[PDB]
Amino acid sequence: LLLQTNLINYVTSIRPNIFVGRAEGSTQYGKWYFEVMVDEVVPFLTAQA
Amino acid sequence: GVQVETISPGDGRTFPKRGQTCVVHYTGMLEDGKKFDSSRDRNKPFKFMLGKQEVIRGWEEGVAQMSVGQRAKLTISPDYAYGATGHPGIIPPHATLVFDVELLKLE
Amino acid sequence: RPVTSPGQHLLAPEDVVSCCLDLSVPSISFRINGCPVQGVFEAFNLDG
Repeated sequence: LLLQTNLINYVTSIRPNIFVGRAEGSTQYGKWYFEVMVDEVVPFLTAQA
Repeated sequence: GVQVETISPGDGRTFPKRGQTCVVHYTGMLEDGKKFDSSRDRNKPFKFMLGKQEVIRGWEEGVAQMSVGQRAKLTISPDYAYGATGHPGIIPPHATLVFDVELLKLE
Repeated sequence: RPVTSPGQHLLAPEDVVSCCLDLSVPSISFRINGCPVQGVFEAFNLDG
């Protein structure tokens, strides 16, 4: 019933300008692959993971 | 009634023993996902000694299976927890508790 | 939804995650440090 409050971390997304898709008669290839390597992660910079 | 899932592996050798203080950081949630406790919002690690039954059973059995530096998720059955009574105003009766525990150090 | 991989752990430094997209099925699959992630997304929308 009562409204709930908590402190949360801001989250942001980053993408390459790589856009792929499927359509009937489209000129795009159907299978794609990429990798992401993690260099540094602080498990708890704040009270939230 | 304790189920331990690893999140980040520990050293894998050192384990808590009876009569040894465990310094942990935890975040308690009810199984539906509502947070009810966390020692990180207080910026103070939680200390307790194994064997003295100062905490619920699930913590005593659950942390004993953990290693130093390990981050693990504990799913505590209500009967291994506050059970039918339940912490009034905090934890409802017959509630399964989910914890995100990290064994910082043994002292 | 928890998924099973050899040596399960939250993403940590020096980890390499490989994401595969196959629009034919369609399906999305992952590999962590070369080991397959035993779980795939499939049969999702393709309107974009």
